[PDB]
Amino acid sequence: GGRPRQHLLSLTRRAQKHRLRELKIQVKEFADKEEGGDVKAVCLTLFLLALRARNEHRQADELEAIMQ
Amino acid sequence: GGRPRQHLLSLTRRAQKHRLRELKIQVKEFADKEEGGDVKAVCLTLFLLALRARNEHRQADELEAIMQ
DNA sequence: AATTTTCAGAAACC
DNA sequence: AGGTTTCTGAAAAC
DNA sequence: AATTTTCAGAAACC
DNA sequence: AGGTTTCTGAAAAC
Repeated sequence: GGRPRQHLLSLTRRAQKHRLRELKIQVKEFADKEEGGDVKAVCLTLFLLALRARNEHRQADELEAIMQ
Repeated sequence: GGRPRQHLLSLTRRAQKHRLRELKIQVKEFADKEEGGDVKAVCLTLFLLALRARNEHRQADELEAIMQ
C-alpha cells in the first residue's frame, strides 16, 4: 500500500522539498545548460507564464510588481 | 555563429515561452505523473522553495500573501 | 483570452 | 552574398 | 541561514 | 505482528 499523499501546498516546506526534489534536479540541469544556472529567473518565469496561461493576469502583475 | 541570447527576464512573453518550452514540457510530465497535473502548485512551490533556499523570505512571504 | 505549429522577416551573430 | 540562431509577430489552426 | 544525506519514528495505508 | 510509502524532525555533515 503506502501512506496517501497530501496536497503539495499543505505540506511542510521540508516535505514539499522532498516531493519536488527530482524535478528540482531537472530544473537545475536545465537552468545550467540553457540559462546560465539562473534557477530563480527560470522558476519565476515558469510560474508567471503558468499564471498568464491561465489568465491570472492580476496575480501575475502583482508578482511582477514584487520582483523587479 | 548565431544571435546571442538576451536575458530571459528581458524577453517578450512570447520569446520567454519559446526558451522554456522544453522545460515547460518536463514540468508538465512531472506534474502529471506525480502531482495530478497541478503545474501551478508545482511551479509556485518550486519558486517559493527557490526563494527560501536563497533566504528571500520577505518576497516568499509576499507571494504567499498573494496566492491563498 | 489561452494554447499550439507554421511562416517571415529582421536582428545579431559567423 | 551565404550561413546560423534568436527574437517578434502574424497567421491558422485547438 | 541555507544546503545535503542519514537515521527514526510516527502516521496512514495494505 | 509484518509490509509499504509519506511525512516530520533531528542529526551530522557542506
